[PDB]
Amino acid sequence: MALIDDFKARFPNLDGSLVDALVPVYENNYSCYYGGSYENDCDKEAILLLIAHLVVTDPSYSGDESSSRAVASQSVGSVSVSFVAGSTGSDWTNWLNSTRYGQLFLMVTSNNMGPSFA
Amino acid sequence: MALIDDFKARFPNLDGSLVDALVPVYENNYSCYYGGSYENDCDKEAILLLIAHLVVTDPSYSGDESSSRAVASQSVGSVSVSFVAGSTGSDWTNWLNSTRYGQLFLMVTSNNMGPSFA
Amino acid sequence: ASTFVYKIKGYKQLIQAKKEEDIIKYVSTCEDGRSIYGGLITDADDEVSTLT
Amino acid sequence: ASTFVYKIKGYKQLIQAKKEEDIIKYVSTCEDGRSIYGGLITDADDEVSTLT
Amino acid sequence: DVLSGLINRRNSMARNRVSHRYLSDEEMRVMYKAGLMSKIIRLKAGYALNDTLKFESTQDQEIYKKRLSKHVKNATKFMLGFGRGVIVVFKNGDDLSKPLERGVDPKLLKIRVFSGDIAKGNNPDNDLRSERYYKPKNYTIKGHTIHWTRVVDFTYYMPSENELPDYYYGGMSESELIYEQFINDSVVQRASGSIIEKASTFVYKIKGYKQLIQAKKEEDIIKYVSTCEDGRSIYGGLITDADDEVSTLTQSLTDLDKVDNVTLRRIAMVTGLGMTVLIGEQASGLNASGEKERQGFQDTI
Amino acid sequence: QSLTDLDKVDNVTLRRIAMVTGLGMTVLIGEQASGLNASGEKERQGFQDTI
Amino acid sequence: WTRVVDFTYYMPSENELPDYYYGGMSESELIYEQFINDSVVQRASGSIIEK
Amino acid sequence: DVLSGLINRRNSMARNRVSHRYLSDEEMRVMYKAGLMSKIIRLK
Amino acid sequence: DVLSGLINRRNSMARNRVSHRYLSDEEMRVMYKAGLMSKIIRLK
Repeated sequence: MALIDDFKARFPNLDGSLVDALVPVYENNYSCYYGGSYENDCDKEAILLLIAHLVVTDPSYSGDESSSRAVASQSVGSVSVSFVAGSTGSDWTNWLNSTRYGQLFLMVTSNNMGPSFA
Repeated sequence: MALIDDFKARFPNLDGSLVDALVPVYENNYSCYYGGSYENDCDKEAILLLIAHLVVTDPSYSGDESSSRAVASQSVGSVSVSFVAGSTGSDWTNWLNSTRYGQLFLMVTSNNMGPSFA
Repeated sequence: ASTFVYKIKGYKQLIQAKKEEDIIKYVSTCEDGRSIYGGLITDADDEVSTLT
Repeated sequence: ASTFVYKIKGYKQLIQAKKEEDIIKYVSTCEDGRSIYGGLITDADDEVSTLT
Repeated sequence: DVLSGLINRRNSMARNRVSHRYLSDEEMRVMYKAGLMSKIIRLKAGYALNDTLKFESTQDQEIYKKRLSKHVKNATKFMLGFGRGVIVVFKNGDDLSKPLERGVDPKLLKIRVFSGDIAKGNNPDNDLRSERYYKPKNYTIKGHTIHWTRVVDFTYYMPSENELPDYYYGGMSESELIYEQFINDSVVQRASGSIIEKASTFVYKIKGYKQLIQAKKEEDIIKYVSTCEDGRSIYGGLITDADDEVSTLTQSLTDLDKVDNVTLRRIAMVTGLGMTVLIGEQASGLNASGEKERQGFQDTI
Repeated sequence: QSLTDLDKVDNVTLRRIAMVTGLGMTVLIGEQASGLNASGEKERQGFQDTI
Repeated sequence: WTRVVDFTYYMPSENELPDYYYGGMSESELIYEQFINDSVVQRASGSIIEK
Repeated sequence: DVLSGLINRRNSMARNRVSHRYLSDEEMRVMYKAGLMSKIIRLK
Repeated sequence: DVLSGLINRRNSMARNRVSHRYLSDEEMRVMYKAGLMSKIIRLK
């Protein structure tokens, strides 16, 4: 399969070598972040979005050893915003709302929700 | 079908090449963001609005790697507003309220609401 | 003797925008089968109640 | 006489995005077996209730 | 009892007018098979014919009994089941036309019995001359046809003449009398069985299962619950979380007995059998011997 | 958790079986001593009509 | 035919007699609504106490 | 008694078909020892 | 009475098979002393 190649096209803006030396890492273990299958074409989009998330917020990429979760109110100099709250109290959603790519990941997959096994 | 062409007319203001190199991507997988059909003419408007949302907030377009969700109170310099709250605690609504095109998407489709399968 | 009630958020607006055709249709299909055997599906902001 | 109710958060949106096919399927499979023997699995924000 | 408001319109008086269902022949067939009315038809027919026949012909005592008194019982069952029981008699030679009663057939004849399903009535003379609008003049039992005086008709409770053809000239199945009932009781009963399996459902309101399904990596939590449910008993306490919440929901037919009561009361009425028989406490006062117990409903019979 | 109406449904189901089979309710419950017996004086009369 | 003696129970209408293959009706067919229901009542009855 | 919904499928009618256990000989042995049926067998 | 779910497995049918205890002779001794069966044995 061509995950490294399919990834490069779907996100032409990340970087070159930096994404080339990290995707072969998260490719190894995405299968136990998101239990999807790389067929079912738009599930493939979900995998790419997650892999993209795992590479944009990997410290070997942005040099950000600290964590990375969603911002509820950011203020810079003389410009300030307060994002309307949503689905608070869940690190998983907060972690992926840290970057745009993760935000899509909740939400290509936001339709799989439901109860099970009663 | 002419999604790329129907899109260009309905939103003559986005960009040229930038929308030309991204719509052929989100065209692939909009069908599992919004389960509508491209017939039922004003449902077609819903698809375009969503596709437009997915392209305006795609990082390859605005260069905004961070997420993009609705602002509840923004302050810039000496001008400040606080938007009256609405339908808080839902990332889906917040995500699409980030841009105008998404705001329409909730709302061309806000009439489909109801319970089912009792 | 007892009336099922779909206190539904937003039905304020749907009637007000007079595009309330679909929500009635879904409820009509939903009521067409509301039984011991199939559980309702409604929303957190929704509230189903019964009045006697 | 009694209707099981899945007050489910986000089903607001799933119908609204008309991609509500999967949640109905899971509930249909879930109701296909809801018994004394298998406990429901739902969410903190979820709320299962029963109306008589 | 009507004034000063809109009460006039919404009461049970004008909010609904009366109408009666005409259950089809195929539906009439099904109820004959169904267990409930199967006893209804069997009970009422037996209570009518079981050693209750005064014979004024002691000589050749009850030659009726050993030959066709059993044919009639299946036929009078077909009365109640379909509204039309039929006995067909003809000589050794099949004939469309009338039996030669110039010399009345001296037991050189065969016997048939037919349900109202395959049997039916066809031809009424609208004139008042021979047999009024009631009595047919010739009707088909099958592909064949049988003369009127050939055939003996077990006709049940008949409606008004203006609509007699809709029952095809004779009787009314008890089903048509209790179609309101058998459907209702069946509804009572089918729901009765399925309520217990859902009488109480254990619920794992689990925080984060929002996401686990959403990330479709929800395989492990189902496995743990399946192992956990495989042993949830009085003997081992659950282990869950502060943010978790285990609860139990009960659903049950709150008025199962009341509705099952109302439905059974009416069937006792319309069929004429007592309430005790439908409940099944036949020992009390509804029995065979007519001293006092068969007197319980002998008037209906 | 417990079957809140176990007796009611078990009641309804047993009532019908007494009907359709023709045997009394007492036999299904198992209180055969009361009035459903062998000797036909009065007890077998309980359902002898069905037989 | 004249060799064999047939113990035929309650028979349905002729239009469907072949579906029972020419004779009678098991009590089960009369109470299949019942035996399933009671069994459901009872199987659930045993397992409710342990939970 | 079946129409206009999915009631047709989830009722006790079709949700389960009938089947009977064949308890093994060794299990047949154990109940002969067990107190309850011991009186059953003895009484009858 | 078994279909369409995992009801088949968790009911009292298959969740437990039958077995009978063999109380030892020393335990058999103790109950002979115990008050309850002491009347049982004496009465019968």
